[PDB]
Amino acid sequence: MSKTSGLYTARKLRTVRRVNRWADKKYRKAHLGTWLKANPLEGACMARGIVTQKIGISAKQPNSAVRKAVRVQLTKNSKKITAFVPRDGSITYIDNNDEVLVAGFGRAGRAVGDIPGCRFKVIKVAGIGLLALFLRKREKRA
Amino acid sequence: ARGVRKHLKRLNAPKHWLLDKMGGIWAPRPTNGPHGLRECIPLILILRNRLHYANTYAETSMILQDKNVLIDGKPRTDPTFPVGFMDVFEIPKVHKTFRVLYDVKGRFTLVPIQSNEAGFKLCRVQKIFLGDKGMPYLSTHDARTIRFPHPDIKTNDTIKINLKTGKIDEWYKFDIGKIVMVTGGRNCGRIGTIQAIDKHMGSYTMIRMKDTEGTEFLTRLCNVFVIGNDSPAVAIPTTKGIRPDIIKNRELRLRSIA
Amino acid sequence: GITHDKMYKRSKTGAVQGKWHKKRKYNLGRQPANTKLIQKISTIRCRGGNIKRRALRLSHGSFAWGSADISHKARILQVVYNSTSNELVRTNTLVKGCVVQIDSAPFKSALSNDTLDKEILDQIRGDHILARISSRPGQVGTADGYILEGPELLFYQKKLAPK
Amino acid sequence: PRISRHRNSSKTYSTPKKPFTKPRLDAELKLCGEYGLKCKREIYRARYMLAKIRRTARNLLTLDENDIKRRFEGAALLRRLHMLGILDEEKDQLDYVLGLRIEDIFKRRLQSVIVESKLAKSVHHARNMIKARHISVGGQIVNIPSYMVRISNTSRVAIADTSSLA
RNA sequence: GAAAAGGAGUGGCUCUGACGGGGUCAGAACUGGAACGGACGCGGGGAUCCCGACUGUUUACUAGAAACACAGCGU
RNA sequence: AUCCGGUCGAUCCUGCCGGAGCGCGACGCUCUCCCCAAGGACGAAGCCAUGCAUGCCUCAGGACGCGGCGGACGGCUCAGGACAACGGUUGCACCCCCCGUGGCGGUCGCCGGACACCGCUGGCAACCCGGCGCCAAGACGUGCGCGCAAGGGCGGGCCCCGGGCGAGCAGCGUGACGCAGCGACGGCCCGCCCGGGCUUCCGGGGCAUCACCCGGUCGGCGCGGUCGCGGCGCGCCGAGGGCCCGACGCCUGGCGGAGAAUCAGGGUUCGACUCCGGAGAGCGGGCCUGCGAGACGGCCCGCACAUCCAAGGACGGCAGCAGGCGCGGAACUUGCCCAAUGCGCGGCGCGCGGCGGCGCGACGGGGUGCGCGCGAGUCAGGCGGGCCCACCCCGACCCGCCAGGGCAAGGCUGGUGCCAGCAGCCGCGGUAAUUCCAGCUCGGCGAGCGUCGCGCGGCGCUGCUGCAGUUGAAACGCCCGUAGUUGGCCCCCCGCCGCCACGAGGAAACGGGAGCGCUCCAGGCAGGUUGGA
RNA sequence: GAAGGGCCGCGAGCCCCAGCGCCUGGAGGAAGGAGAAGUCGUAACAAGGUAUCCGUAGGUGAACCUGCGGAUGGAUCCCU
Ligand SMILES: [K+]
Ligand SMILES: [K+]
Ligand SMILES: [K+]
Ligand SMILES: [K+]
Ligand SMILES: [K+]
Ligand SMILES: [K+]
Ligand SMILES: [K+]
Ligand SMILES: [K+]
Ligand SMILES: [K+]
Ligand SMILES: [K+]
Ligand SMILES: [K+]
Ligand SMILES: [K+]
Ligand SMILES: [K+]
Ligand SMILES: [K+]
Ligand SMILES: [K+]
Ligand SMILES: [K+]
Ligand SMILES: [K+]
Ligand SMILES: [K+]
Ligand SMILES: [K+]
Ligand SMILES: [K+]
Ligand SMILES: [K+]
Ligand SMILES: [K+]
Ligand SMILES: [K+]
Ligand SMILES: [K+]
Ligand SMILES: [K+]
Ligand SMILES: [K+]
Ligand SMILES: [K+]
Ligand SMILES: [K+]
Ligand SMILES: [K+]
Ligand SMILES: [K+]
Ligand SMILES: [K+]
Ligand SMILES: [K+]
Ligand SMILES: [K+]
Ligand SMILES: [K+]
Ligand SMILES: [K+]
Ligand SMILES: [K+]
Ligand SMILES: [K+]
Ligand SMILES: [K+]
Ligand SMILES: [K+]
Ligand SMILES: [K+]
Ligand SMILES: [K+]
Ligand SMILES: [K+]
Ligand SMILES: [K+]
Ligand SMILES: [K+]
Ligand SMILES: [K+]
Ligand SMILES: [K+]
Ligand SMILES: [K+]
Ligand SMILES: [K+]
Ligand SMILES: [K+]
Ligand SMILES: [K+]
Ligand SMILES: [K+]
Ligand SMILES: [K+]
Ligand SMILES: [K+]
Ligand SMILES: [K+]
Ligand SMILES: [K+]
Ligand SMILES: [K+]
Ligand SMILES: [K+]
Ligand SMILES: [K+]
Ligand SMILES: [K+]
Ligand SMILES: [K+]
Ligand SMILES: [K+]
Ligand SMILES: [K+]
Ligand SMILES: [K+]
Ligand SMILES: [K+]
Ligand SMILES: [K+]
Ligand SMILES: [K+]
Ligand SMILES: [K+]
Ligand SMILES: [K+]
Ligand SMILES: [K+]
Ligand SMILES: [K+]
Ligand SMILES: [K+]
Ligand SMILES: [K+]
Ligand SMILES: [K+]
Ligand SMILES: [K+]
Ligand SMILES: [K+]
Ligand SMILES: [K+]
Ligand SMILES: [K+]
Ligand SMILES: [K+]
Ligand SMILES: [K+]
Ligand SMILES: [K+]
Ligand SMILES: [K+]
Ligand SMILES: [K+]
Ligand SMILES: [K+]
Ligand SMILES: [K+]
Ligand SMILES: [K+]
Ligand SMILES: [K+]
Ligand SMILES: [K+]
Ligand SMILES: [K+]
Ligand SMILES: [K+]
Ligand SMILES: [K+]
Ligand SMILES: [K+]
Ligand SMILES: [K+]
Ligand SMILES: [K+]
Ligand SMILES: [K+]
Ligand SMILES: [K+]
Ligand SMILES: [K+]
Ligand SMILES: [K+]
Ligand SMILES: [K+]
Ligand SMILES: [K+]
Ligand SMILES: [K+]
Ligand SMILES: [K+]
Ligand SMILES: [K+]
Ligand SMILES: [K+]
Ligand SMILES: [K+]
Ligand SMILES: [K+]
Ligand SMILES: [K+]
Ligand SMILES: [K+]
Ligand SMILES: [K+]
Ligand SMILES: [K+]
Ligand SMILES: [K+]
Ligand SMILES: [K+]
Ligand SMILES: [K+]
Ligand SMILES: [K+]
Ligand SMILES: [K+]
Ligand SMILES: [K+]
Ligand SMILES: [K+]
Ligand SMILES: [K+]
Ligand SMILES: [K+]
Ligand SMILES: [K+]
Ligand SMILES: [K+]
Ligand SMILES: [K+]
Ligand SMILES: [K+]
Ligand SMILES: [K+]
Ligand SMILES: [K+]
Ligand SMILES: [K+]
Ligand SMILES: [Mg+2]
Ligand SMILES: [Mg+2]
Ligand SMILES: [Mg+2]
Ligand SMILES: [Mg+2]
Ligand SMILES: [Mg+2]
Ligand SMILES: [Mg+2]
Ligand SMILES: [Mg+2]
Ligand SMILES: [Mg+2]
Ligand SMILES: [Mg+2]
Ligand SMILES: [Mg+2]
Ligand SMILES: [Mg+2]
Repeated sequence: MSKTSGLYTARKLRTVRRVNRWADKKYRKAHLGTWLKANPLEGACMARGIVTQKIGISAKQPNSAVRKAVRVQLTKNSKKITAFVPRDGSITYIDNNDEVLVAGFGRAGRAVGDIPGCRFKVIKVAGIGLLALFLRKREKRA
Repeated sequence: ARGVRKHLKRLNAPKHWLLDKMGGIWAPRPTNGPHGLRECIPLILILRNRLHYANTYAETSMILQDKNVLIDGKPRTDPTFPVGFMDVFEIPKVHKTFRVLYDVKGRFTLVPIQSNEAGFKLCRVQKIFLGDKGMPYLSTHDARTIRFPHPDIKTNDTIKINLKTGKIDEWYKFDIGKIVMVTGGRNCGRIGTIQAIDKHMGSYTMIRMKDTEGTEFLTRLCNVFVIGNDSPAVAIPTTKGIRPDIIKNRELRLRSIA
Repeated sequence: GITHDKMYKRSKTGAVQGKWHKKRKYNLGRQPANTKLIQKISTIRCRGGNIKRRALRLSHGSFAWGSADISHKARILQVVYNSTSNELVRTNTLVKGCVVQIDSAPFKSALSNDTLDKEILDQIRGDHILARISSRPGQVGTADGYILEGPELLFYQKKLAPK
Repeated sequence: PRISRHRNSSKTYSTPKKPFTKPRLDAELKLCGEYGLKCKREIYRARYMLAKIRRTARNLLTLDENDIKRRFEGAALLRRLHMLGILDEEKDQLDYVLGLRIEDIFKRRLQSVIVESKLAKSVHHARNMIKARHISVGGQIVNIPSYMVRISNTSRVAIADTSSLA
């Protein structure tokens, strides 16, 4: 029947499934551990670091713009990442040595939109949420 | 562990002790002696949780200190004392003499009796053996022993005991056709007649009984206590060991509020 | 200490097995008595109490001639054979099952009653009899036994032959 | 462990799979109009309790007419539905447990009982008067708007005699 | 490649086992400045580069080699 | 038992990308009232200042001391360990056991001196001890007594099959050894009990870029040791034992189960923590005392770390409760009480366990009005409570967060002019922007909404149920062939497997489920002859 | 009968050698990917101006060219 059958083939019906699961990119991506290694966050929702430089990023082929980002040095493992600073005007609140908190764009570490090479974003600067900081709910000291 | 166990969590307590899952993290653990840990109910859980003679441990203790509790004709002072099947329960200050039997859901009930009734004890002959210098002994289900036993008394039969003098007066023979009550299993508390004793080499022997309304059941031979010879030698509760089924029980639970 | 736990042995396929606890007291081993011939009996306190008698330097034992049914006490003279090794023979070390020469003086009144085993009588006329130890000296502090006869006697005499 | 670790607790509502759906998004505020519902969790809760009686009924109806489990839980289910008034007397067969709705559950709230009995001008007035503690159920004073009244306790709805309204 | 590299034992005396008169091989106890192939006989080792494949031959009397020869290959 | 948007000038597909639900944590914004309730587990089994976590009663006002019983139970954590452990299921005719219960008790004239508390004198920085002396036993020591502890020799049937069994098992007798235990307030000893040790069978992670693996390893004989069986150990003899039905080796950010999350059915994933079982107390080891420990709130040594000190020396183990440091995205008081629940000993002790505090992790209920009366607060008294308070009762006063082009419910003015910015995906923006920044208006769920990471679903894109293989990805160039898988028709009424049903036997809690108005409810097992089936 | 000593049994710590992971510096060398609007040609899609494509061997700045056997997915379902 293009599949094996018969009452005494359970071992083969299990061997086939075990071998063919790895041909799915999602099962392999979530069960092989090489991504758990290559992941800058080491499998967490967020991580902190200090800002090392402010940069601008030229948008991808259809659009045209200069998005805003920061080069971040992670505290927990001493790695280099880039984080897109959202929400118009916020790039002023990111000084040259700040403790920033970094989370994702979604899509489990895939680029989003037209911003090339960035898979992370900053959500807190110096203990303050950047949403409220934009929305004038809290203010950085001086 | 590195030694024996002293404590006992409430959830790990036997299901038929009818404890409640709130009201503590601990349970009373029975003490060693005349009965086991699974087929028993302690003295404190009878007095304090059933009859309200004491509302607490701290005043059940003193009832047992001034020696108000006669078990098997002899007093006791240990709250965790394991009382079990056929034990005699007489408190004189309230004029109450009982024997322990099982209900038809596997729980311990205290049946009223009379002063002409509390003079004897039914024991199950667990085994016959030889001790010092070659002497015979019979050891029973209540952890009594009797030496120089009459040879007609054989294993698994039943004896009748005097609580004072400690000696055998009557015995009943486990044969095909004896009125008998179960003590474990899921037919615990039911009474019938021995009508099959099927034996198997190496392994357990099975026993098949029937109530006096036709319903039949099976168990191991370890769970068939003998009470008489086509008539019980002791009293039994007004349900007499006949079990209703779930719908009959449900209508009775409907009636008691109706 | 010394242990007889199996966890340090391999499986029945030869694979190294893992280690999941530390040594337990209830699997202890002790060193052995190595009872020398020719008078100490130590006491050993075992699990739960249980005095164990552990011998060193025994000299005498109770010996039984079965077919004639005569028992006497006697002085172990020499250990002559042992099934395990020549070393325990050469050291006169009293273990269960070894074969020894015993003094003949106690059994010399049996030299009167005839119709008895001549292979025992002519040996009583000498100054020793051949016997086997039946007890465990290191566990019960005693070395008692019986005198040989049957095919077994001939077997050990041939083992002792002047080869 | 502290003894509070051993207490049971449970969620009582289920949220629909497609939220932004116009046709029932409209008939859903219609119900918040015909009764006085704070929000949608009290429609979710009614669907939750209807779903379970439906599931039990389908389990029993898979089974066979002379069977013990039918003989036990069908009679139990009908008795409890009839005494809560979710089902009325003339329908004494299990197959009628399938054609109920949310609305017959809502009918036996106090807010509906006292409007049948005309104790309140409306349902919104009935709500406010419920929380004002002015209506009792058989000599005992009931603060609950969502209160579910058995047709035995349904003759004894009235103003609570300890009130500024007698 | 290789005795690669690297380790451990080895005397005297008293015994025991195996091979069908003859020695060998294996094992144990005791003992000696903490010694034992006690003289004699008897490789130091390793990581690499250049030249010539190899054994062989040569300037008797200052050159033994990378020089000559060689099997193989070709005209 | 459900789809949707994204590959064309248009069109039908395959195929992924993106959206729509529940749960677990973390981050942001916001917060009226009550009830329930988790809380330094997350490749830091990292380190700990301070206090507390174990005591209770024979011999004289009392303390102190002696003696006794307990401290091996209870609490914490998940590092190690993948034919382990663990789960069900056997067995010990191979074993050990305190207390308690019931038995049993035959053993070849009131003794002796001495120890602590205490007196007199001391050493030492502090830790801790010395010398001399007068004083008891339900303390030792010795022992008054009718012979019986361990072990050993003989006492069996030479088709085969009651003391007790399925099973030659247990007793006893009789020849030798020995002198143990119990006796100065009579107990050695024996059944039962709970607990332990080991033990039969079935289940018991991933990798083939790990194909051969093991050598006390596989079996035999003999002794030793053990509470006991056994290559458990040692001597001698043999050459066995495991493997494509996956051995062996390597890896794991591996504690197992009872269980939990998801949701038509079949399934996928997780099993830190409530119960049970295991294992540890910074890491190797060793041991004493005791019925019971290879114990760490016991001791001894090596290592890595810290502490006081006159410089000679002494000394520690928070993976116990609070609290501190460090780490990390991430986790509360340096409270009061033994009153309940249980345990110990005996009326007390107990950081078990309880009662308050912090506590938008999460759960359940009720408001911000109705057409004219209330709760939220305040002040008094009850009730409750170890002491206060919260709930209940009686008196007098009194929203927010995301959006508005489509997926997907909801549309005018000003600014900016591929900039700034939005945008999960399609896409928006070039000086008339349905998408940016704002104002007005309207939508959504709602004391809670949004963002991030993961599990399940969506997914018949893992397919047993149930996918695809002419051309979209995909039939080995062919024939032979072992393991494996599969194999026509026939006799019925025997035996042995498989299968189907019904039983017996073992755990609660959870999950269902009968009955019961904590005012309802998340609950709990109540309650008015009862009950927890 | 204490200190102290002799031989073995258990077994730390260190040394020394080999295995076994896993991470990482490096003159040079050589790939892949994105920003790109930089040179040089025109190999393919039409008979793409020499039909295209498979296997193999050799050769040229580059795409590519050539020989030997194959295929139509061809530019032919059609002839003693
Ligand atoms: K197929
Ligand atoms: K298929
Ligand atoms: K196939
Ligand atoms: K088949
Ligand atoms: K497949
Ligand atoms: K444990
Ligand atoms: K133990
Ligand atoms: K114990
Ligand atoms: K419990
Ligand atoms: K409990
Ligand atoms: K107890
Ligand atoms: K108490
Ligand atoms: K040991
Ligand atoms: K241990
Ligand atoms: K032990
Ligand atoms: K020598
Ligand atoms: K040369
Ligand atoms: K040569
Ligand atoms: K040469
Ligand atoms: K020269
Ligand atoms: K030369
Ligand atoms: K040369
Ligand atoms: K040269
Ligand atoms: K030359
Ligand atoms: K489905
Ligand atoms: K789209
Ligand atoms: K489309
Ligand atoms: K197309
Ligand atoms: K499509
Ligand atoms: K932690
Ligand atoms: K920690
Ligand atoms: K931890
Ligand atoms: K983790
Ligand atoms: K103790
Ligand atoms: K202890
Ligand atoms: K204990
Ligand atoms: K903790
Ligand atoms: K673990
Ligand atoms: K681990
Ligand atoms: K004990
Ligand atoms: K105890
Ligand atoms: K086993
Ligand atoms: K087994
Ligand atoms: K097993
Ligand atoms: K197994
Ligand atoms: K594999
Ligand atoms: K060997
Ligand atoms: K052996
Ligand atoms: K051996
Ligand atoms: K061998
Ligand atoms: K494997
Ligand atoms: K771990
Ligand atoms: K499946
Ligand atoms: K399912
Ligand atoms: K299922
Ligand atoms: K599914
Ligand atoms: K499904
Ligand atoms: K937890
Ligand atoms: K735990
Ligand atoms: K656990
Ligand atoms: K537990
Ligand atoms: K446990
Ligand atoms: K345990
Ligand atoms: K445990
Ligand atoms: K342990
Ligand atoms: K450890
Ligand atoms: K330690
Ligand atoms: K350790
Ligand atoms: K240790
Ligand atoms: K040890
Ligand atoms: K140790
Ligand atoms: K820990
Ligand atoms: K820890
Ligand atoms: K605390
Ligand atoms: K931190
Ligand atoms: K921090
Ligand atoms: K208490
Ligand atoms: K506490
Ligand atoms: K009011
Ligand atoms: K008020
Ligand atoms: K008012
Ligand atoms: K008022
Ligand atoms: K407001
Ligand atoms: K916006
Ligand atoms: K997404
Ligand atoms: K989309
Ligand atoms: K404009
Ligand atoms: K799927
Ligand atoms: K499905
Ligand atoms: K197919
Ligand atoms: K094609
Ligand atoms: K391909
Ligand atoms: K093929
Ligand atoms: K193939
Ligand atoms: K083939
Ligand atoms: K073939
Ligand atoms: K074939
Ligand atoms: K086959
Ligand atoms: K197959
Ligand atoms: K087959
Ligand atoms: K076939
Ligand atoms: K079957
Ligand atoms: K239980
Ligand atoms: K490198
Ligand atoms: K450019
Ligand atoms: K061409
Ligand atoms: K060309
Ligand atoms: K061309
Ligand atoms: K061509
Ligand atoms: K072409
Ligand atoms: K061509
Ligand atoms: K070619
Ligand atoms: K060529
Ligand atoms: K060329
Ligand atoms: K060319
Ligand atoms: K070319
Ligand atoms: K060419
Ligand atoms: K060409
Ligand atoms: K070509
Ligand atoms: K050419
Ligand atoms: K050419
Ligand atoms: K060509
Ligand atoms: K050719
Ligand atoms: K071809
Ligand atoms: K084609
Ligand atoms: Mg508990
Ligand atoms: Mg040369
Ligand atoms: Mg020369
Ligand atoms: Mg914790
Ligand atoms: Mg688990
Ligand atoms: Mg401890
Ligand atoms: Mg501390
Ligand atoms: Mg952090
Ligand atoms: Mg699927
Ligand atoms: Mg061309
Ligand atoms: Mg062309």
